[PDB]
Amino acid sequence: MEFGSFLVSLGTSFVIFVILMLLFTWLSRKSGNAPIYYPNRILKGLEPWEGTSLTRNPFAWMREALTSSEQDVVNLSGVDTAVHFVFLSTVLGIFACSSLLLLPTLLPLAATDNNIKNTKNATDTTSKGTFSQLDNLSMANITKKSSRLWAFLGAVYWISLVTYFFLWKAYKHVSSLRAQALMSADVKPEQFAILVRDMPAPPDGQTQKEFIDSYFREIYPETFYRSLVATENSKVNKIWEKLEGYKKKLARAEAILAATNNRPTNKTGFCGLVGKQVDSIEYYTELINESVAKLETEQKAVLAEKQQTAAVVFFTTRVAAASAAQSLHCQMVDKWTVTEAPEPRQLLWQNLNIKLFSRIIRQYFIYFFVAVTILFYMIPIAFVSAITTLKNLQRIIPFIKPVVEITAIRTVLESFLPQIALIVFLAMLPKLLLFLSKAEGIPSQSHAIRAASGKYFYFSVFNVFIGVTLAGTLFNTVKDIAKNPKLDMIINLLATSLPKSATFFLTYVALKFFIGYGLELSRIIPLIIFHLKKKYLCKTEAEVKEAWYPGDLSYATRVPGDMLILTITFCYSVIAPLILIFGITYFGLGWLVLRNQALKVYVPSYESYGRMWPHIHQRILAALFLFQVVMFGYLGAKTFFYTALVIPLIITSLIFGYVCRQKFYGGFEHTALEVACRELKQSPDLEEIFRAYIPH
Amino acid sequence: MEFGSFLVSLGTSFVIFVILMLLFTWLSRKSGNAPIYYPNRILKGLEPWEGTSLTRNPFAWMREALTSSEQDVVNLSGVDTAVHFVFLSTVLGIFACSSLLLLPTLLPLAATDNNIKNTKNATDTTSKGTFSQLDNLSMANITKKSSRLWAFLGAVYWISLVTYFFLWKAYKHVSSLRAQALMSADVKPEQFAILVRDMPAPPDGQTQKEFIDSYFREIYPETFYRSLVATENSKVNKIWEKLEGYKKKLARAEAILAATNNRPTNKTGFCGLVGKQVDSIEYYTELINESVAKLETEQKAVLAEKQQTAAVVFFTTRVAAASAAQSLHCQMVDKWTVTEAPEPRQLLWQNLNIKLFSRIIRQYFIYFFVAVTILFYMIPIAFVSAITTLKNLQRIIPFIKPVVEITAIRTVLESFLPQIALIVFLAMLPKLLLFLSKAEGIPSQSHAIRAASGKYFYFSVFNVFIGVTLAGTLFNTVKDIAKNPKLDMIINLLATSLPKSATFFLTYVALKFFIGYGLELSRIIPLIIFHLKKKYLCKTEAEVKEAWYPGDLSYATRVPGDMLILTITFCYSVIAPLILIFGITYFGLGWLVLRNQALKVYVPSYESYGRMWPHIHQRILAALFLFQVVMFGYLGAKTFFYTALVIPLIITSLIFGYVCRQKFYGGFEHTALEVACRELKQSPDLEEIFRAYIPH
Repeated sequence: MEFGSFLVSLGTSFVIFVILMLLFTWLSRKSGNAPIYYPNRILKGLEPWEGTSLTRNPFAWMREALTSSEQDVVNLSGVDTAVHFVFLSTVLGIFACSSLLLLPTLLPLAATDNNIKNTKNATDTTSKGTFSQLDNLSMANITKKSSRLWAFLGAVYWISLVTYFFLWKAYKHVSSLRAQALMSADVKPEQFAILVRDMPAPPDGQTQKEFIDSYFREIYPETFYRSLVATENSKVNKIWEKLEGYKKKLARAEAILAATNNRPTNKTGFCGLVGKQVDSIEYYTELINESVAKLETEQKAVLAEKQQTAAVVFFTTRVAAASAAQSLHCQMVDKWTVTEAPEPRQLLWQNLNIKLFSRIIRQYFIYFFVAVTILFYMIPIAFVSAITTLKNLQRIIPFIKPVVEITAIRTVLESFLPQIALIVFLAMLPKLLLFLSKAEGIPSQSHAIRAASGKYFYFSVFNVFIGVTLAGTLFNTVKDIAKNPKLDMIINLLATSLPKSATFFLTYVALKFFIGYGLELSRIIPLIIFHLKKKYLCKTEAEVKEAWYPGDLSYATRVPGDMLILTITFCYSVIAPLILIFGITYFGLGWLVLRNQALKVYVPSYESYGRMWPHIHQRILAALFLFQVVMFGYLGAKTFFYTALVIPLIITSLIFGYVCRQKFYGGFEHTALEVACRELKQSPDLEEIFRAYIPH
Repeated sequence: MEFGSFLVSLGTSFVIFVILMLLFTWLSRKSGNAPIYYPNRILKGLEPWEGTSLTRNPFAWMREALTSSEQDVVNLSGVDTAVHFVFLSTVLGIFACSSLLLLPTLLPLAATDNNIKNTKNATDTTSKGTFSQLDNLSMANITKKSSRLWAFLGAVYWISLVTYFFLWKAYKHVSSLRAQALMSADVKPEQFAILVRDMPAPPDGQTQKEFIDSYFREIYPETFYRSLVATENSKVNKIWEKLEGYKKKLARAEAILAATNNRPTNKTGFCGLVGKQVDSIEYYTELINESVAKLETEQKAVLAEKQQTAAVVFFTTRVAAASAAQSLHCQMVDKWTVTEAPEPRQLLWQNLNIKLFSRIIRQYFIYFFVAVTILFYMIPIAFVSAITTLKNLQRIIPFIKPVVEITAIRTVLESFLPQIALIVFLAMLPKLLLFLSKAEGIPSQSHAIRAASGKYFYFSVFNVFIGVTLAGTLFNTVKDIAKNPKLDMIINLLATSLPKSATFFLTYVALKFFIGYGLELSRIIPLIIFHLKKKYLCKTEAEVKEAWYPGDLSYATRVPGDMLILTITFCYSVIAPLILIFGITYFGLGWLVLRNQALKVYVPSYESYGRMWPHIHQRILAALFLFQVVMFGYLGAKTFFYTALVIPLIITSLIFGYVCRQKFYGGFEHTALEVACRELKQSPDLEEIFRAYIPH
């Protein structure tokens, strides 16, 4: 990317960000847009902003978000969003300290050296002004065999040290948060249950429930209570949601009749557009009653001769249900596979009744398909990186000469199109990845979400970083590789290649934090949909919650994006140490914006008690792995022996991973028998702990 | 190795084997050598051989060893030696089926081809008759780009299939054996105890025992019984064994006095050789009584202000002690690390009181030291492989010309010296490896033994195979690599190199099974030591057991050797498919000999209930990994594209490892809550379950 395209993209993103901030500052203090700007404070009866009269100083949302403790977030949102905020805080601290040391000593060294302007004379491009004024401040203006590479090696060394320190402190802190939240938890149904799964069939005349009982009733006498057999109820769920659909439609028809004093009309055809006309109220009433009768018959008939191989088993104490979830129940780890029962809000009832070979086959095939689509998205990654360097792509396939003649078209294409394409592809990714993760037999929503995050991290790393960087290198160097000496191909490739991808990543990250956080704070897209789904034909009856329900923070899409930006900022923290500023800005603005949203907008849908965060630590340290490796390659592709001194860094990163896994990881999987025994329950009902898991 | 040296080594080994078999056949049926040939049947009051009169047909030890069921071995020896026998049986079956298919179709193909005699004319050694008549029956007589390589690829494919099938069947069978042995076990002290380890210190006025209690007394009320704090008692053990030494010495003095009616005399100096003379009985008596008083004082004073951080905690039920060993007890996996308590015969009381960072540091440093000594034994591996090819080592360092002129000296050196050196080094290995394994903080003898076996497997694989093979290649090819084309260096190296190491391995394996099993059945070394420690000055008093106690099967030295021979036989099952015969003979003779020894000689010292065998399966499949890789390299160093078709074999070997780990491994670590609940105890004493763990 040239300097003109970079400046145009920055200007457009900043202008849009300012416009959206002005829209947010105006709309958010209007009483009309209270359901859409303070949904987490109006769904809880909490007086959206403070009680006094005309107030709400434009910059008041920054005073309540910057002065909110981490206990306020846990109390108001949950210990699962405070984990997101400690993730953001520790990434921001890593990049802040790294910038503080890196930038004042690595930017002058790159700027004052002259490898560029000495590689345009030796290679004699004549002219090919590909290098921009922004590429001088990168590890491509550094000459071969230079003492400044010592400062760059010290820089990667210090980034590794800072990352280790902050990861250790964060992982201690998250362990403390989880231990505090678990110890003070109330009586919840998921603390008394286990997920018995992969059970055999009764080889006699005996129902599955009678087999689950008299089996745990002999292992756990006087401490085992009941069991829900995971009955296959797909069609039951379908019929019940269809019944609920006609219940809501009849409520809408009644509201319309009350409003207009006239009987509404309905069409019996598809989607009520083309078909025979019938009265809404009578048809909906009779269809509702027939559906009620048919649903009752189906619910009665669910218990059938077919045998289901999954269950939820409830114990009378927290200790028994916590100890009898980490134990082995049969001397064949196939049968009676027992884990902690997820929340009733988190069970994937469809993913139960899947045996061990089935799960393993599904996992392997899904992983193979993920690799295949890794390649299939590596193709459009090549397209995007090709579009970024549009001027250098005039020499290849010179058919594009007529369009790339005038600066305006080339500038707008370079500054907008690749980012939009990358956003489109990486936005189609999350839904497919979450669907694939749920298809492995994973029995909880949190585990499925974090597995989708892991698959998206594989996508991010390989496709985004490696594909975009390598494609930038090739489209920037292949046509200039006419001679093939190994002494000249390496330096030409490296120097004239990598910081170009670095600059494109600056542009992409700036686009992300500016326009994304503008669209998130201003919230116009959910505000345009609202006030339009309300005043037009939709939203006839009250049904207040359904129209403006905020929803989850969507860690299946948020954390993958934050971690992609993390990976990028670890990419060019040393190669082009201007990504550090953009990463700091991204994560600081993310802190501010997401703090405002979590305090006031988003409401969580499940509580994993910070279980996600070890995955985050694993992936951050995986980025550190990858880019200690990248520094290993680069320092050495500059043809001087700084390669050796990074091997201890890679080895100590692996050792740090093992040590952190050994010292804190095991406390995240389970709840200890200290938060379970001495939590001093108050004689739990055990009856609404049961049937809090029942789907109906 | 030439053919003459190979024949001389085989003849010497077979002659020694026949001599030792004749000695065994004569000595073992003499009533005098009953304690030394039937110790596992005289220590149990079992009438060493059958009750009748003059009998014991020379070939009767083969009728009782070939017609002994696997339940007889479990009843008489244990379910831990039946695991060794299923290991031997499955390796023998793998190699038997592989020979059955391999040999009739791979030996004629190698014999009828003429790559050799076409590589001595192209390279024009003139003359360098390095190739022996035994190298024609190997994958070095196969020409480049030949259709016989298709049969060789099918051969490695079929070996992989047979190994997968036999590993699956064996691992099912061992799971069944363990489930049968655990379910029928009696009341043992290790089923009611857990090993609480890595505990904090009481930060107040409170003893460690009072801290262990009132902690598990709140997690486990009415199901927790007592706790042994792992008091540091090194000097207590030293003083007690010193007291026992003088007790035995006084018993010996009393026996001598009774025998000769004279008072024995003792020297107060070092080892009683030089020093002042004193009466034995009076001095030993007064020293015994002072030691008794001092031991009582020390035992009283053991409980001190210093705080010990390990314990053994006893529960009142098998279920509680089995469920409260897989659970997490504190929400910090540092503190209160709990595992299943090993047997009282298996606890390493010194390795307790070691915290998590200490254990991790010790593990990492010990692994680094193991790699360092891997290299330091790679040096003598090079020496051994250099001595094997003595004739080719005349061209290098030609100073050895005078000694290598006459066939006799060269033949005897080649046929004896390398094998003796390899045996000496690989025999010094086990003690060091077992000492290192115990220094990692491992709390049981079985785990330490199997960790030493793993380290020895690393030694075996890397040093023995890779070092010996590569050194044979280099000493056989470096002086003949005058030109450096890649088209000719590869084929020369491969073909004229690998089967030489193969032949040396034939010789080594033959030496092993012949002379080792002759010395094991004949048992002359323990029989020369006996009958000499008895009739000479030693063994004055009765003390029958101490003189001829057979001891454990020593899996720390046996299984590593069997697995080294396993690795070798997987080496040259295809490259030189004559190793298959030697491996079959080794493992069949091992079956017979070790069956006779386990039925009649060796008595186990601990019972791990087949816990070792997953390590064996892991290592067998690791050999399959390594040599699917070796076939991948070799088929392709023959310069035709059979490389690709082995990648699915490597991938499916990894997948098979994961699947076997998933389906059976978890049942070996713990005892299920089916063999613990419904085992129907009979009101265990719980008092001799306690203090069965007390060292004194």
